[PDB]
Amino acid sequence: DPGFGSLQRRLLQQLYGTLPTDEKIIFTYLQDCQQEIDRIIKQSIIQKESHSVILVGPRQSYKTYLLDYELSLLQQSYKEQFITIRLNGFIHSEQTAINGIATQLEQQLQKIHTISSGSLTEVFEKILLLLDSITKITVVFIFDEIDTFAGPVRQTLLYNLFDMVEHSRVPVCIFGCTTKLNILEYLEKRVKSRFSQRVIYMPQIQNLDDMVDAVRNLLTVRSEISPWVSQWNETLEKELSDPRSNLNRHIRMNFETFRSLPTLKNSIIPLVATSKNFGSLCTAIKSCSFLDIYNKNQLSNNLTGRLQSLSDLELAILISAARVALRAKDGSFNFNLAYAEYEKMIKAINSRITIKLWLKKDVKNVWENLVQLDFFTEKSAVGLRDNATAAFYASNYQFQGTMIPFDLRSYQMQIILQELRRIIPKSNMYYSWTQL
Amino acid sequence: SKFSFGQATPRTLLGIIRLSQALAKLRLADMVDIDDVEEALRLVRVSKESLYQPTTKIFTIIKKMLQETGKNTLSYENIVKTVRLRGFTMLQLSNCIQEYSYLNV
Amino acid sequence: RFDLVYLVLDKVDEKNDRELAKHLTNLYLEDKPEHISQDDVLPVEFLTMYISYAKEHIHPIITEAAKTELVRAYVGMRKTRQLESMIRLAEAHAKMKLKNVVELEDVQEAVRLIRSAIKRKLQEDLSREIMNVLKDQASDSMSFNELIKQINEHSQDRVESSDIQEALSRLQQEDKVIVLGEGVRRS
Amino acid sequence: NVRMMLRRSMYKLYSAADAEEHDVSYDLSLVENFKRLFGKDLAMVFNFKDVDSINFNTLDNFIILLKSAFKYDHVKISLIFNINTNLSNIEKNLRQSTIRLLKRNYHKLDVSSNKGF
Amino acid sequence: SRFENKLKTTQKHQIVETIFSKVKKQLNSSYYLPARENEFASIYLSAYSAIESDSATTIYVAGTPGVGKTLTVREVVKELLSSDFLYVEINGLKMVKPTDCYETLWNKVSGERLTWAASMESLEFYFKRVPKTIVVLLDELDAMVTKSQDIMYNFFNWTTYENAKLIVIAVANTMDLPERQLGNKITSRIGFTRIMFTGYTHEELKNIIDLRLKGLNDSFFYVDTKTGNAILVRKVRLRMSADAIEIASRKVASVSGDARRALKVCKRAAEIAEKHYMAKHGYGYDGVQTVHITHVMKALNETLNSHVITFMTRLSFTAKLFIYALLNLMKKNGSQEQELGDIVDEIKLLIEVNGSNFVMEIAKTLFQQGSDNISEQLRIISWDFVLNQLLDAGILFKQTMKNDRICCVKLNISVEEAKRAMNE
Amino acid sequence: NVTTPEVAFREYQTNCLASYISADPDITPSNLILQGYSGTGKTYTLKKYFNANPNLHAVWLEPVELVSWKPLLQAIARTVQYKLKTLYPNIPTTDYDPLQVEEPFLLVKTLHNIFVQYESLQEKTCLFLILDGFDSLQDLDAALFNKYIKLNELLPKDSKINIKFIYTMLETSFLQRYSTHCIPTVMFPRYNVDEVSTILVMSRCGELMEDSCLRKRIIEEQITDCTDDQFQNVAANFIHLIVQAFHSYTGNDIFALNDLIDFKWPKYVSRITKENIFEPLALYKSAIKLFLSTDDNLSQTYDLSIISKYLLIASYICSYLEPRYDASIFSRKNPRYLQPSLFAIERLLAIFQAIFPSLMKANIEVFQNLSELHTLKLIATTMNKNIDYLSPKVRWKVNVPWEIIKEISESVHFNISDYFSD
Ligand SMILES: Nc1ncnc2c1ncn2[C@@H]1O[C@H](COP(=O)(O)OP(=O)(O)OP(O)(O)=S)[C@@H](O)[C@H]1O
Ligand SMILES: Nc1ncnc2c1ncn2[C@@H]1O[C@H](COP(=O)(O)OP(=O)(O)OP(O)(O)=S)[C@@H](O)[C@H]1O
Ligand SMILES: Nc1ncnc2c1ncn2[C@@H]1O[C@H](COP(=O)(O)OP(=O)(O)OP(O)(O)=S)[C@@H](O)[C@H]1O
Repeated sequence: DPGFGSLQRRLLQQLYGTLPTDEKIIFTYLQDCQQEIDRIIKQSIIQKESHSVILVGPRQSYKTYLLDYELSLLQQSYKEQFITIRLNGFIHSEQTAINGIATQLEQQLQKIHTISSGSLTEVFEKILLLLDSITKITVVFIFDEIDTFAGPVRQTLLYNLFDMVEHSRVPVCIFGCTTKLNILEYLEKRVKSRFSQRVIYMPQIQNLDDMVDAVRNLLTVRSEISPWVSQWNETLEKELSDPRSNLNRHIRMNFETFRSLPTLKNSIIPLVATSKNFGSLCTAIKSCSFLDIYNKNQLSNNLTGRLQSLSDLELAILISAARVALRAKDGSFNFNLAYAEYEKMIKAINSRITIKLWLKKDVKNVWENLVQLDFFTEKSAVGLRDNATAAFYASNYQFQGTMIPFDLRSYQMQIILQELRRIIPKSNMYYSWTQL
Repeated sequence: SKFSFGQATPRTLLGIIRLSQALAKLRLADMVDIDDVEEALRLVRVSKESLYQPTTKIFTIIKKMLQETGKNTLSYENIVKTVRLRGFTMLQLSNCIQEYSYLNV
Repeated sequence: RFDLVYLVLDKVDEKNDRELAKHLTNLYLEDKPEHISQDDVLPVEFLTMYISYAKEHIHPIITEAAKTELVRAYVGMRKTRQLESMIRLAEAHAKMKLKNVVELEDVQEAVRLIRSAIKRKLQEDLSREIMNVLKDQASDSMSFNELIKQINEHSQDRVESSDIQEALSRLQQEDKVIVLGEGVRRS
Repeated sequence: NVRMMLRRSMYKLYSAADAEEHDVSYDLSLVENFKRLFGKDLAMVFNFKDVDSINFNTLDNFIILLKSAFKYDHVKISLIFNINTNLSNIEKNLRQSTIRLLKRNYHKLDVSSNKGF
Repeated sequence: SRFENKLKTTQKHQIVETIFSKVKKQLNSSYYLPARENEFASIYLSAYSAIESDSATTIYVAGTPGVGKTLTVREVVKELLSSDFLYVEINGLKMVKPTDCYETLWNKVSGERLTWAASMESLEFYFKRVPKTIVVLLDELDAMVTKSQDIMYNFFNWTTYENAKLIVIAVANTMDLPERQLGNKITSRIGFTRIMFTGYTHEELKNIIDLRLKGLNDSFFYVDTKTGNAILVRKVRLRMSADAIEIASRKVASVSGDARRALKVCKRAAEIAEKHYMAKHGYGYDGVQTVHITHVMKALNETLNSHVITFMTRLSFTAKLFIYALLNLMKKNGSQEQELGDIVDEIKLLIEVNGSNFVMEIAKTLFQQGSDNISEQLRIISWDFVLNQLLDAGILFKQTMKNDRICCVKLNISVEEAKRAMNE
Repeated sequence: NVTTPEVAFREYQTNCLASYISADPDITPSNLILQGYSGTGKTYTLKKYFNANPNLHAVWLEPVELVSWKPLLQAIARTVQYKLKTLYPNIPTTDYDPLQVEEPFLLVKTLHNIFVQYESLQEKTCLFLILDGFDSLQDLDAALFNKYIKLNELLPKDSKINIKFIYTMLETSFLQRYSTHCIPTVMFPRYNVDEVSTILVMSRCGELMEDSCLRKRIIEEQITDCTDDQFQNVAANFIHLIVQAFHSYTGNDIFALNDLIDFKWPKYVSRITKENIFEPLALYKSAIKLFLSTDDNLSQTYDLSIISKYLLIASYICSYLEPRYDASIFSRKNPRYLQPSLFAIERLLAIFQAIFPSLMKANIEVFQNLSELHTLKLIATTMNKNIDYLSPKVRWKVNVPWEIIKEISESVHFNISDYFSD
């Protein structure tokens, strides 16, 4: 029936929160935090307040979800009353963000009813004179990752907007969102004195019962769409009320390691779309065996399934590669030291008994995949630079490790020898070589 | 360290309770007030001190005391003299000294 | 050879000793503890009768079914007195709760018991230095003084000459190093 | 690097392309649109002058970039490896996954001023 | 200028002017000064002489931010319009590149847009040729000093010309600035006026508050009981307890002596009573009132108190499992910086050193999410996740290496409070 | 609701990609991770979905044929207006310059310019962008991958056309840097020995029965009318044996099997008979010689002259001979495995004058063959390759392994193994 599929239409967009803004559902463990945000934001526009704030909390904590929820909550009734300018610290550098502001300004003017033209500092004094200066348009600033603007060197752009609090007749409000906790020490003196010092910490799921209360409000549909709905609602809580039920059991695991709702929210999306009839879906949340397969696939090739998916030789090279690595003090080992001890390992197997010992010219083809399976690392290799110009400074630098040949790049170890004994089963013949 | 001796035991807490009971017995009262424990702790601390040889109102009182000489003294004999006639014990003001030191006054 | 040791250390902190002082003054709240009966607590006369009946009426056997969990409980302390103590511990677990046959879950807690009942820089540097001044002494003795001297000689980790005296005492008494004379120090 | 080895080389053919033709970006964008940018098709050749001085992982990462151009069918690629000597040294330095890419139609022509006098 | 005509809109639907709304209007940081009263003259009498005599001087003031040096010199020039000059606010931090201030000066003499190269040629051509008047504020001088001092030499070499119609006013962060960044050749040109600005004192911090509270302290509002709207049905009054204003002063003068910090802590404490008043009656947004001492007690503490302690006890289990392992290595080795593989080595070991107890229901879950099918994980579940979560939180810090074993980890908060918050 | 395809070994993974992708934008999650190593057919199984779904619209980008992010933005903006021309040709357009963009602001500046003229559409249509190979971009860093995550939210959310992403990358150490963003991931496992052979047989039957190298060998031998099934069997007998005699050498690859087949196939074809078409086991016994050798290597006696040969044989001596021992043991009166030490100049001629057969004094040609050996990259500089001539601080070192030294010792009749003594 399409009515079961219509219930899939409702349940999915409930799991993404893409409902119309009247029915977007905020969990109970943060309802206080949005209201004090609301008391900040709605008196900034209506009562023309000119005060700033910094949102602070970890990643995936509904922070950008909270703010545009207020805007949509105010877009229904205060349409022309305000404009929003949203800046990411990621997408904007220090200097193009000036062009980021001015270009996003002028497109609001056609929506509310010569600015970007000029040099970068020409348009900069323009928006200075247009901001510092029936009712006045108020402007809401949305800043994502404001900590990256808070670098050591210049900090110009923070200094201008915070002085716009002090002098401008245009009512503004600033919204810093970040995750660096002690944001206030990152600022210097002259900017912090411009700052109105009010930060608000974002809550976490402090009790096991909280997210249990959240997922109940998450999955339950309240509006009547499908005939299945009344049947579907009582199946949900019956799994949730029982502490010995598997869905209630597996939510406890998510409380333990992650303690973060959108991780668990991610898991349910395939679980409710993989069903094809109504009764299969109810058994799925009754069994929750799909969550096992899901946590299998999320785990299947980080490190262990990397190891399980290799042939007999690739194990035997790496097993020898750690027995060399245990000997030296730093643990580094060359390719010649690997193949030498690999030779006597195979010779020990025949003398205690028929195994094809390979050559030199072929192990390189196996050695190529092992370094790009990250079971080894180069000895002094900074992997990923943080930003662009630090990576560009590493590209021009001609290297010395390529100038020594392939068989002498001093490769070090990612997975230590003692941990191999716990994963390699005793049925394999090389199990005597895991231990020394 | 160098001038230290022993540690806090539950028998000393029981002895403090017994000394407070003895102080209440000497006042012939059926109950133990706040005045006995602050005397017993002062007794057990001054027993070892010879080797070296409810707050806002108190803060207001301190300000009143200041409105004369403007002195930030560390230990008191004539600040506490205007407190006992009011109704608060010696222990409440003792916390008011330490707390407030966070006001840097 | 001791069957059971007990670390009964306090390690004083908050939200623990406060309940300790509250429970010690809760019977000082009333002059007589007549209100001790409304809690989950067996009386002494019922307890000794149950204990005397269980000690003379139950002869539990330790079956082979609890073999597998015992081997692995032994190797964790090995990675025979402990095995002889834990089999008497497991049969006492079987002695309680009116059981004639021992069960697999009963040794789990027993081991948790002996794992919860028991739950270097200093001397290392010490010996290190001792070795040093030995070497630099042409192996002659390190002095109390020079010892203390080089050992406070580093600001980092503050080796107090008393602490020094103590650990020194330890190693010597541990027989690792020999020190003689009240007024002198020997490496 | 990988980067300027691409960027100068695309520049060097592009001026050679306009001079026979009678604004654009200097990367592989021109390679597919060369049928439309210049009409006739393309057969480029790569005179790698001194091949053993180059860091071979740059060369190995270079040839994988050329491997992506094999799906347009109006372009033909040809590589000339002017080694100084020591062919056995060269099969040691590269990645073995790319030697199997190299070994389709190889030709070991000798060019020496002193060849049997 | 232009677009302020377009920044106006029409429909303003009767915003509720409550009791504490009219406070924050004057508690805005905009609108003679009590604290720097005589030093205003010391600037002005230094400035009045050169202005009415057509000379070229230099005036150097310093001090911590929040002392009025942004404010006072604006009050100098403001009265001077009543009695020949071109006022420019050459801010240091409002220049994108340091050379961009050169463009402004040549713009602010005739109206031309020329090179920072081509500006300073004609600027130099101005400053030694014109027969005979320019006031310039060189604000926040930490910005324009950084590269090679070639800019800063220009701004005082123009002062040396006797035919230069210019009056410069430098305002810095520190008095030390021409002694620890500039050369002595600039330090000869800076002069030795050096007007020092101290902090504010707590008596004057009372005397700065009531200047904003001039016509509104203990005054009366006209209020309808239905909407909470106040007008300068009851006729209510609102009083400000001056002792709480005093304890605001005795802290801010103690730590910083900052005039923004004094106003804003009063501004933060004002809105605490705003929401509690709205909590008890609910007038929304469409007998005698006061502000207690208990408001400024919280809001001043609200500048101080943290949450990383409360953040840590509200984290995940494996987060608190991680830090407890990390302090165990720091008291094992005493090296405060442990290798990442040794931590993974420890959290394995910290399972089985505890007994066969809850720990097993942990140890089941700690290596597989149930699901006895898929098991035998080496490192723990979500070990990349919590280590990423501890990284972007700022609690931890991990140096960059492609090896995921010998990359070092360093703590970033005090390890004792990490030890202390672990106890809960 | 969607029309899923069906493939060989992605029965779980086809479901999730049918789950995490719908034509409706609201059900569609924003960002997505398809992760797995090379050798899983992710570019196969993604396009194989898309051919079965003509209802959606896919724009295919290829980062590996680009080199940097600055063209990668130019790669995106050129293609969406290229695609939306071919989806809604009635809509008029102020076509913008995709060459103009070079900075991450300029994309969302231009996508603000692109999508606004397309506002008059009838329903919220999604538009899937596909990036293939995000880890092997050759200028990547930490702060590029997050830079492309938040691009959706800088767009106006209420536009009729919504751009969403799918990221293809590898090297799962890289994904562990960004698990805290918790974007939905679908990992792709590696393969097992049977399903390698099972994939390989249903993908290589279409060429190896239709190659002319078979078709020549059909008419060259006395052709019995063997069936295509008889051609299918010998093809299947080939594949089921070639993965059996080589799996330990190659791992669980597919690309490294796809070419080793195409090297050993015509050499297998020549060793068949008319009769061994019915006789597969003895056919392997006759074609045995290729199944135990790799044949991927397409040992030189080196070209260099005699005085240059002794110039090499003295340079290998300071891989173990320290200055504390050498002047005693080489009077005119083991690190064979280890990495070589560092030379200086004239220590060569110190050893070179000793070990040469007073018989030589002129050193002009000896100085000739040094920078001859420098161009051969057999002895290279420690520092940059510029100032090494004038004797500043410059250290030298060999780059030749022991065996090529050992042959070149006997090639000039010189004995070297005596002077290497552990
Ligand atoms: N357009 C959207 N509508 C509704 N919810 C959204 C939308 N985009 C993201 N979310 C939700 O946002 C949550 C993630 O938290 P965010 O605040 O977006 O990220 P954050 O880490 O908390 O802050 P950011 O985004 O990293 S700066 C998830 O629950 C998403 O479902
Ligand atoms: N004496 C005063 N009388 C009245 N208002 C004052 C007084 N001092 C400061 N203010 C106000 O407090 C604000 C503080 O700004 P200032 O102290 O002028 O700037 P500042 O001291 O230069 O700090 P900066 O600009 O970051 S170096 C002023 O803008 C006024 O609004
Ligand atoms: N289920 C399958 N059925 C048929 N062929 C398959 C299947 N899975 C993989 N393949 C084949 O495997 C080949 C590998 O293609 P790729 O997608 O390039 O591999 P890869 O793992 O994606 O490496 P890349 O290209 O670097 S991402 C495809 O060309 C298919 O022919």
